[PDB]
Amino acid sequence: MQPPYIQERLKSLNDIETQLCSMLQEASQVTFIFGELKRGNESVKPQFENHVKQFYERLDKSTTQLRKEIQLLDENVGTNKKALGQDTEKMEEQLDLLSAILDPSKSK
Amino acid sequence: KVVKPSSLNSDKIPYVAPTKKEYIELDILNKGWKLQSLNESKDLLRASF
Repeated sequence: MQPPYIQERLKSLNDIETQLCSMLQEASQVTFIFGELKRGNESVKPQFENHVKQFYERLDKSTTQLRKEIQLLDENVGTNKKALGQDTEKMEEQLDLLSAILDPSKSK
Repeated sequence: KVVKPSSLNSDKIPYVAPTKKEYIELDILNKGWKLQSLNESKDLLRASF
């Protein structure tokens, strides 16, 4: 499996696009609510401020976190290799098989 | 081929005397079509989203 650092990096990226999807959804609801606000019912007027504020705060911190990720790219620089040992490990397992062949009491 | 072209010549006609009659209705009905455009704007944006 990959080293953990890459794991939380990909988790943060996934959070980033989920936040973008949430921003698009909230844009959909604010566009929806503005229609009836133009229609002329004032009951949903208080919800408009909350929706706008949450939309803007969702737009800002997502870009901020993505900026942090791109910054991490800046200092992460400088921080078949398996083949060099690959034959060796193959060697090992083959002899292990011979051991299983060599002992008739373990072939069950 | 239809005709030798000299067709359009400049001419003068006076502007019609204004009143309350037609501008207020023109602008409120423009308000109407733009409220329409807002409605289809919201609908198209909702469908796209």
